Amino acid sequence: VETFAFQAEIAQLMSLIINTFYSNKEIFLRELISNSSDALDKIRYESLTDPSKLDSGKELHINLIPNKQDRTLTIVDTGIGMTKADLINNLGTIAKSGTKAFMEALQAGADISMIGQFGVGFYSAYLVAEKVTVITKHNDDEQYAWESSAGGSFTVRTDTGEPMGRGTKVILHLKEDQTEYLEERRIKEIVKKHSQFIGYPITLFVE
Ligand SMILES: CCc1cc(-c2[nH]nc(C)c2-c2ccccc2F)c(O)cc1O
Repeated sequence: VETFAFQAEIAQLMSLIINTFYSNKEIFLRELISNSSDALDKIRYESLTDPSKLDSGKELHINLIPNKQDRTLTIVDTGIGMTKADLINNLGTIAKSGTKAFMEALQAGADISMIGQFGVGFYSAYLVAEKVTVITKHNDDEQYAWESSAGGSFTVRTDTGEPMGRGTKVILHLKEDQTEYLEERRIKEIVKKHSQFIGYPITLFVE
């Protein structure tokens, strides 16, 4: 288990997301599905010239998995996945420069729903989650588990859990008052509203 400190600007983005009074929290799902879509686009582009890039899984899809007993919402995709270097380097984002632009936008009038325009939409997960576990598998690396309850640190470990072939799994350990995002009709509503032009099947698992 390795423990790393976020870069100051990233810990400042995370505490802004957690602390600001802002009711439109549902946008986290749009932000996580949009990332899944971008990673699936990346593996699909690679497969156009190299069919073997799909040996670790031919099906390109997004699964939404609520679990009321564990109080988790899991978003699974069969995208390009991330390397350890990608996980440590802010989950494949240019987060330092993205946070800086997002902060200027907010001061000038923008709102938290615009986070994805600054390439840092992943961190919108902390609107509804107290802890986020990122499980990922890239063709060029091993399966890793990134985890953080914010508070300025995150951990990285080799995942000894269930292998995923390729892709990314975001486990959201929801806040106590945010369990509406485990209800079928609520997730369905959010998908129809914000993710209607995703070019991959979005399957909402039932319990
Ligand atoms: C943890 C954030 C997250 C990352 C990925 C991901 N997997 N593989 C890559 C390239 C990416 C990626 C996508 C957008 C921006 C940056 C990224 F690194 C994903 O599929 C879903 C996600 O919820």
